[PDB]
Amino acid sequence: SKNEDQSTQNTDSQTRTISKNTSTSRTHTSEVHGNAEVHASFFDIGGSVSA
Amino acid sequence: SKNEDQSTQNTDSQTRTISKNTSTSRTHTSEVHGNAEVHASFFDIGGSVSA
Repeated sequence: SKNEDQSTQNTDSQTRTISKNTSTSRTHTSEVHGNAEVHASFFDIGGSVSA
Repeated sequence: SKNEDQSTQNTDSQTRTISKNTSTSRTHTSEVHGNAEVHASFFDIGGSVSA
């Protein structure tokens, strides 16, 4: 007779997790735009520079 | 008589987890715009190039 001791375990688990969260955020944005423009017509030519 | 030993376990667990978090972020944005334009009228036609 093999003197071996064996065991089986069954387990059930039901978990209810109720969670809260909150947040704020603060953004500070800078920006530097550029522009150039060359216009041309039959007899009218222009140019423009912007920032 | 079956020499088998069985056991049942019941367990209750209440966990209160209070969590803190903080953050910073730093964004650096570049941008290169383009533009072309063709205008046409009864007798007036123009064109424009921008960047």
